[PDB]
Amino acid sequence: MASTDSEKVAEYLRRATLDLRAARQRIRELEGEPVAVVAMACRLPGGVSTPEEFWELLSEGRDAVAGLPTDRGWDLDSLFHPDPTRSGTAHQRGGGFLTEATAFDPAFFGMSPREALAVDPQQRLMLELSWEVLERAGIPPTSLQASPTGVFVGLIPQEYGPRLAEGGEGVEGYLMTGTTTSVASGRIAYTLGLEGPAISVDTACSSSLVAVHLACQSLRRGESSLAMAGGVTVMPTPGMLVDFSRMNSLAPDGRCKAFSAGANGFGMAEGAGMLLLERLSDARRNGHPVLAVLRGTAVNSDGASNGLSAPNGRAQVRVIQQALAESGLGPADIDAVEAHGTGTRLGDPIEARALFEAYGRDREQPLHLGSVKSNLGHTQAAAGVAGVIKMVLAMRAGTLPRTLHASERSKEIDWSSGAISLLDEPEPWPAGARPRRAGVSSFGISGTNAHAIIEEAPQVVEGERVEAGDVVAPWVLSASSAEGLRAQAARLAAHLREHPGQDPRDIAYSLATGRAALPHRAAFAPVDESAALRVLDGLATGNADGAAVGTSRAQQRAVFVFPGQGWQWAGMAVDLLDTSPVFAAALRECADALEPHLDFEVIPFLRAEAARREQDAALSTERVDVVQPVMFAVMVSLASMWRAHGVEPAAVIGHSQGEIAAACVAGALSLDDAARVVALRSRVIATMPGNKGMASIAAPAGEVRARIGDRVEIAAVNGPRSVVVAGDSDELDRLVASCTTECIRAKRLAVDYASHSSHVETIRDALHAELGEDFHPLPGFVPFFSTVTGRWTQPDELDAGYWYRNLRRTVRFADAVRALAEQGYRTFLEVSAHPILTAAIEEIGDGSGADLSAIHSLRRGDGSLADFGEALSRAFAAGVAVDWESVHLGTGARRVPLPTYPFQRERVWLEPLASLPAPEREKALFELVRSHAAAVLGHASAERVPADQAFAELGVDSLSALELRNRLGAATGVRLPTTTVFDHPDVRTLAAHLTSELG
Amino acid sequence: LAVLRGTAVNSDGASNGLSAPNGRAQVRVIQQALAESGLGPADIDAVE
Amino acid sequence: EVQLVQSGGGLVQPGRSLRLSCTASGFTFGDYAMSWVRQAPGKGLEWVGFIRSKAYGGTTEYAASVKGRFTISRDDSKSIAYLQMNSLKTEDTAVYYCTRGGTLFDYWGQGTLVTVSSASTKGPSVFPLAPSSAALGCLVKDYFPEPVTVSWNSGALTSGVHTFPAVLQSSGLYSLSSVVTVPSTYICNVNHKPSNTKVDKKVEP
Amino acid sequence: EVQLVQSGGGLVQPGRSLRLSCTASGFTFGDYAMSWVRQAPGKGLEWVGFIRSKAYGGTTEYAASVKGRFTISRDDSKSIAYLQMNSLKTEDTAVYYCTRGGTLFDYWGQGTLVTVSSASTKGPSVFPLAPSSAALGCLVKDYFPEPVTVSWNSGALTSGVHTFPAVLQSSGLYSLSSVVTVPSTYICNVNHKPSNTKVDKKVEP
Amino acid sequence: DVVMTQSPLSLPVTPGEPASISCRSSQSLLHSNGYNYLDWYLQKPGQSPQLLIYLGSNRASGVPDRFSGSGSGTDFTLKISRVEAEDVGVYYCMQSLQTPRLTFGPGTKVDIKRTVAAPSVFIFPPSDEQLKSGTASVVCLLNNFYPRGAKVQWKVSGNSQESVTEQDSKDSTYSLSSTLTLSKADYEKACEVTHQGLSSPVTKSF
Ligand SMILES: *P(=O)(O)OCC(C)(C)[C@H](O)C(=O)NCCC(=O)NCCS
Repeated sequence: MASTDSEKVAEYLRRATLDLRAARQRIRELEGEPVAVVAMACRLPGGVSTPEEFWELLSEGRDAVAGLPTDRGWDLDSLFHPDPTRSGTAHQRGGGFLTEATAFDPAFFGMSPREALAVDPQQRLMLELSWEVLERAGIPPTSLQASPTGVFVGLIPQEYGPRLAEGGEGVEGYLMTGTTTSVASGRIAYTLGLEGPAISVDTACSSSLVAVHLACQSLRRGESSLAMAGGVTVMPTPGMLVDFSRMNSLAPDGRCKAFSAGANGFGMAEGAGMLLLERLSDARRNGHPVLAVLRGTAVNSDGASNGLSAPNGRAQVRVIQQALAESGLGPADIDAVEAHGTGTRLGDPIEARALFEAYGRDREQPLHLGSVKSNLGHTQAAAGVAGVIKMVLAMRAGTLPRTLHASERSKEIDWSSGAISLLDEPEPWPAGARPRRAGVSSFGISGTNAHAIIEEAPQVVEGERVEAGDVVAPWVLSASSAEGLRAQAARLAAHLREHPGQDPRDIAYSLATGRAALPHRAAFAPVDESAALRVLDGLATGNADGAAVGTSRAQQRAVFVFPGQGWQWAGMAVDLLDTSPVFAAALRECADALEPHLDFEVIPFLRAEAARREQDAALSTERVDVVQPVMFAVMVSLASMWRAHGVEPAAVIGHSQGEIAAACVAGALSLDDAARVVALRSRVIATMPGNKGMASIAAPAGEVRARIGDRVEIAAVNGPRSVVVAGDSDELDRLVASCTTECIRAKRLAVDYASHSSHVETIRDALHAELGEDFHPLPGFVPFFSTVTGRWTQPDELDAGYWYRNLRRTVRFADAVRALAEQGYRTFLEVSAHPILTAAIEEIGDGSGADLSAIHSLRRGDGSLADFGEALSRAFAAGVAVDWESVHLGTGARRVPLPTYPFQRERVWLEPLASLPAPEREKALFELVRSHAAAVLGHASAERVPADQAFAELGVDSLSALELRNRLGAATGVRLPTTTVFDHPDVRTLAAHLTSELG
Repeated sequence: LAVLRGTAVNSDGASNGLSAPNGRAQVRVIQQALAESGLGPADIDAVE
Repeated sequence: EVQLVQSGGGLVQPGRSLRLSCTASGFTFGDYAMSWVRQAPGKGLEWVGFIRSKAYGGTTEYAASVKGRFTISRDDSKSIAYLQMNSLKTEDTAVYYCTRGGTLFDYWGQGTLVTVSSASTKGPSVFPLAPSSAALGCLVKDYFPEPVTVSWNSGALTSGVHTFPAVLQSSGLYSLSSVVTVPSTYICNVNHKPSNTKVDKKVEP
Repeated sequence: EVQLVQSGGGLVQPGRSLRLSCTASGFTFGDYAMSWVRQAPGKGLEWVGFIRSKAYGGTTEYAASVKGRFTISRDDSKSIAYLQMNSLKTEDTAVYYCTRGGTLFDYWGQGTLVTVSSASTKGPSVFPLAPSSAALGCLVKDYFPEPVTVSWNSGALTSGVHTFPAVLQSSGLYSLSSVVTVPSTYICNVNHKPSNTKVDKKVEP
Repeated sequence: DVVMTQSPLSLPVTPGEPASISCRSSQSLLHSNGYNYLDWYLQKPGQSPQLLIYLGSNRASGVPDRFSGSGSGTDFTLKISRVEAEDVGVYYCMQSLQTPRLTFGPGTKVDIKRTVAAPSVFIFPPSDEQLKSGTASVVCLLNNFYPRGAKVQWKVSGNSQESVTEQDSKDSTYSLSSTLTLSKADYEKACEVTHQGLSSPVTKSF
């Protein structure tokens, strides 16, 4: 039996123990789960616009207090009067103020220029910080759609434009949507599609830190897997400079003399900070970069203090101690407190006593006391987060910063203990045995005192491997404007010329996985850091040298077209096989599928030249029975590579023998099945090697339809000026002889068989005999457009009869791709060794609908991995949504800090009928609709508003949409439907519909 | 007087306008508050 | 985390030997007592055997039916548990489960489908099911082993399509009959994987 | 919550009988094994005995020295545990702890101070401690039992005042010396509670 | 002897409902320890089983709170406070008093509950192309019926083989195949059910 009462109750014990070991790590991850700070964003006083720019303002001791802003239209004259009690005057003669908060990029988001004018400068600087903190983390900001991601923004209600009661001249419906902190967290979750809790925090000088507390909580509860915490205090008005002066609290110099005897007020500054918070387990499991770790944050109130504004000591001690208790740490653990340091000779005394009580009472080493407001100024709701960026930069650089204007230690504070040393000099603060911890404090004017604990990120990042690879991963970048496209290559060139030695695959991985796909794409496959910074120096000016550039809005899914004959060179795929493992494996698989039916192994054939066969008295790839299997093999291998690099087909087009590849890659037939088909076919297609042959020519279809005769009739329609005719030697030579003198050239391809005619049925006996019923038709994986019927048909229609029928009637390749554009798909990849008929589909798109994008894999005499990298580059630049977690699935690539989006900022500040003549009418209504659009869009420059951009990405929300439809219902005098903005998403579509509604 | 068994807060996400409501983001706020209180859709008699 | 990854599937005839290997990852292997449990087709669990923990003697205890033949062994150094199946009779055609406890079967691993049949590998003999006057169906019977997939209208019809589970005859073959219920002509294809035999049939009453 | 409330203090002379009652509240009394653990003055714990759980068999086991005389009993219906202290000795002059497990003493209850002495109840004989030339102190010795409180300056001086713990002489009395350390006259009062004998003394060298 | 246990083999559950599955044991599973020695297990449809509850009442780690266990020494009860698709399958009642463990018992067959369905009885005579190889199988389809408590009789039985099927999502019903494999001569000589959807036996022949 079971060894009574010794192998069960000991077996039940290990589970009442291990479940307990699992039900306690749940409490410890529900309450003391150390959350990581994934990325940093900051727009701080001075020139600070990025977290790395804040360090050389903080490490070399630069004060950001310069002067009051002049961009904002401030009075600046009634702000200063000798009488200190005059209503309307401010006491501080400066302060650290943002020089870029006045400007914004409206067209970047789904925001109208008028709406962005109505947007609070806080809410317009917060969206950019959100985009930066997402692009800094290697997380595509457009990849977080309908995902749990909380937004926690600390804010200060600030007066902006005219009274809501008085409305405005253009800002009538959007003025609330700016001057409400409500949408100051919802707008960010709306533009980025974040689904997690969009919460705005308002506790004044502690808001952001209080905010991060909430975000921390939302991580330690699991409500949101990710959070974007922080706070902003951007001042569009001098109002509280006038009002803080009435209580006599502003420093006349505007400088936060934290813990100094020369302090004469708490100063003021405007700024903004944002933290990307994720729990450590999720941060490391997902691979998100962990800068530092918020371990424990506490939020408390001052209680019944000496007024609402005066701080409280016991409450501050209580919140600082509660942060340590909730973080599981003690006073000694914190190596460098960075407390509020308001700047006044009243708040600093009280708060230093609280620091000495919570920390200095039991200290082993002198606590390094600092204050970010000394370098920046009191940023209010941006204070509490700004100190967090300080410390995180301190631990990512291993140095404790200075506290400016702190040489004269305050005489009202007892520093005789020595447990607190004010950071007046840069103290080396290196990584060691002790986990490097510290603590940020923020005590708001509302009385809410809050404290967060920041530990250094556990140094487990070390251990990465090193290697080298021949894969030239594309350096892909994208922006919302052409100028931004030229600015995202200049800033990247600046970063790779000022931060040299960063390995190219790391840069490609960070640019590819970490940057959103925006509708102006530049992509190039670099070979060196000198051939890349040269392309980045030509892309900054607009010259497309060694790169691919494309505007590809509303384009996400690609079509795989399969050309037939045309690359008689066939000296390409040797390099691809020799350099690409996938082409060295898929080719082997399809060859070993071809070998049981056609003994020719494509491997000896591969390693050779284009003139190899010519030396053995044989034309370049002319033997049908030997050639058709090799195009099929190279073709299916190229398609397998394209699907292995993340590009999956949407539709499939097979010109002549691309139907076999449609069978194979789309899942309709297996590798063996489709190989068997082309093998058995090649032998019953090489049985007609007499006078037969085709002659591709740009001769017009409506005239060759009269030229049909002498056995030479159309076999394929590859475009408007592209016709493949097939016949015997009756009209063969005379076609060239009688056409070449009239600027029309007959491209007589070196072929010996005719297809898509009445001659294939001469082998109908053998074609139905030497094909067999074994490649049973199966519903595959990709939709396919038949080139025998010219229609989108089932994936299960595919037998020997289908192969006969395809080689029987006209291909109608032009019709197939016209229906392609019609079904919603706009991009096609010419998988082949050389892209014959590349301009044919550009001709198709030129004379019908919109222009199509001709992506090709490789060219004639171009088969190295550099050319395939250029293929991926031109695919991305032309709108193809490449998967960059597959190109960089493994190459020894790691995330690297890169410059964020270059927001093309423009100053947006709010201060307190045609009788059917011709298609000239089409373009006249077009211009009319555009002008009424860029007058309800607040585009003061009516000049242009992108034609390919939707009515939901130019900020055409209700107000804009409704007034637009009313303007059109008056100018054109029509009855546009109520949901017209949804019926016609584009100004192109709207104009076409309106000019089509003439009767 | 009454017990608040569970609550949920959930952004509308990328809606069709800032003030426009989301039809599939409300379903996740009323189910997150339904999976956080440990109750089911049939237990709530009335909805304010 | 913890995993009990399994291996040891294949083909055996009545009177042969087989090996079932269980690799435990996540905890210390020596103090848990390994057990093997079996899943007879059509019903739940039946326990095959259990070996004591290494420090608890490491003695074994199987069921009277599989006493001796089904040897249970283990090892910490390479952290592996062996079920050596000996003379698998045709009643050993079952899904075996590596359990993480003599009396407390915790993880259950994944489950290895061990087959013990005397039949061979040939394609199906598709016979139609003519409607009485209704539903339209077709048989699959006379096939072995069990990879199988039968759709109607060749993957075009999915509502009302319902393929029956395998049925084992006393002669060691497998039985399926796929039928759709919709008024009307319908086509059914069966793909036999191991021998790659696809048979297609159209049905009228 | 759980409590192990105790009772059974009093006065006993060498060779008498006493009862220690432990009432458990919070969980089922029958499946825990009661134990009695005793803290000799000046040191930690010493286990006296334990009875097995009712369903285990209620098998009592004491220490070899206290085996037989002491009787451990229990009961679920009124949920009470008895420690029959028969023939008490000088080793029983100790604190006693009701522990909630034979081999897992969980709650420990509160602790009953059982005294076994042959002395009587009289007030202290306060003798001064004249400084050598410094600290000023006075004795408390010749008192019993142990309620005690000695302050200096009659509760006016508290810094440097430090009263020593009780010391047990072989004759069964208790010893305290209270001391102050401050340069100089000082007055010390001792209150003996059971007989209410307050003695006051002023000290000079 | 052995503690042989019974359970409600065919207990139905519906979404949004609390369910009460039980087990009854012949002897007392309450050991002298005071702890009940019963285990609750869940087998998912076509997946590995999992340990829901041990020692009568307590969870296993990773098992959702929606299962709770209780009961006395003989009677044991698991309540599912809120049933979902993951709470469907087979529930095993395991005694830990005596281990040899020959079988896991009949097991509680848990299904998503709808109203009583209408059993569709369809007789399919074997095809003439079945009769060339010496075999024959007339098939009695039982379609869209609930619960799976219907036996099929073959008159005018003993050669019937059993095919019970998967219960679905949109319909949550059952299908049944009583396969009557047959031989040459005895074909030249009808199926009906007693399912609770109807009362009178509906008999239709080939
Ligand atoms: P447009 O047709 O989107 O109109 C904008 C308004 C605000 C009119 C929108 O239609 C609307 O009514 N939204 C309803 C507001 C909402 O989602 N919740 C109510 C919060 S007050």
